[PDB]
This record gives sequence, structure tokens and C-alpha cells, in this order.
Amino acid sequence: VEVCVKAAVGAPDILGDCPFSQRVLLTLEEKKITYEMKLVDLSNKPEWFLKISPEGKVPVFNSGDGKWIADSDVITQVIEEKFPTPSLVTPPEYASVGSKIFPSFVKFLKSKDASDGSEKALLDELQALDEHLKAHGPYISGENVSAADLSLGPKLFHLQVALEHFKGWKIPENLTSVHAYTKALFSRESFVKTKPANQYLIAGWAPKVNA
Repeated sequence: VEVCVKAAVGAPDILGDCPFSQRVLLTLEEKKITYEMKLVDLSNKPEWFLKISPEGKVPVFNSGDGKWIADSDVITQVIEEKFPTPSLVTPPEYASVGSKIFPSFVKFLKSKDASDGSEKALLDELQALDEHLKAHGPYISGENVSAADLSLGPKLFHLQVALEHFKGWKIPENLTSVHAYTKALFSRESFVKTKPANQYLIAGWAPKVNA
């Protein structure tokens, strides 16, 4: 088992901040699968990587056969089929939970005009996630962590770190179910082992925020 993930911006021999690559890693960590992690510097991609990912995209996964798979959605489904135990299956009904939070965070983060509706749109998506988590918590599905949490968790981590750093913005205390969820998700062994260091997540966003 092998996976190519994004290396840290300015530190090519260190794990980077790709939220989709972290979703793959969280899945491998929760399922206790032995895997080789291959770090890819996206600013200076090597030859071995360009051969297996010609579009130059990460994550890219290998199950055992030399067949490299792209798209973290296909990758996590491939892992679930080949390694069904322990279960990470999220019921299809809760698949879309918190999906609009990440692009709304990115839109608000990149915003330089406070008079636009980017702060409100993001608050609405977070209010809707708190509603789901109050009715179906602590996680997206039951009391147990599932696939959808490993997709959303990293996206929420970027939201937390980047919005605190660049705008001094935090998720309101009003959303208790969201806070309980991030506190539980981020403190999990798998998350502690695969999260980028604050420094590297900021170095990842900095040129995008300033552009």
C-alpha cells in the first residue's frame, strides 16, 4: 500500500497541508493499514511522480497492484472495498453533511471587502452543520467516526487555523455541536498523526490569500 501526498510548502521532506490527502491518510490510520507515504513537492514535482500522476495531482493511491488511483472520493471507496474492517461506512443520507463549509471558508478567507456577503454565507453553512450535529451527533453518523468525518475534519481544520491566522476569525461559541465535534475529531490519534503543522498550513494559504 502506497500514497502520494502534498509535501509542506518550503519543507519538501515534511508532510504538507492537503485536506484531500489528509482524508486518505485518516482512512489508512483509522483502518490500521500499513502504508508507505510518498511526499510530493508540487512546486518541483519529480519524474517518478509525473509518470504515475501525469495531471500532477495528489492524493494518488496504490492498493498493491501498480495501478495508481486519483480522486480522494474514489480512493476512500477503494480502501473501504479492499479493507472493509473496521467500518467507516457513512449512511448515504448523511453524505452531503457540511460539504458547502470548505468553499464558503475559502471565499471568506480570500475576501478583502468586508461589505460582501462572504462572512454570512459561511456562518449559514456552519449553522446548518450545527443543526445536523445536534440532531445526529457527536459525529456526522452515530457515536462512532465514519468516512464523511475524515472528509470534513481536515476541511474544518483549515477553516479553524487559516481563519484565526488571516482574519482573527473563530467559529462562534453559539455553535456548541460544531465545537464538540472539532474538539473530538482533532484530538483523535489518526488526526494528531496526519494534521499539518500550523506553520505549513499557513504557508500553503498565504500566496492564495494575497493573490
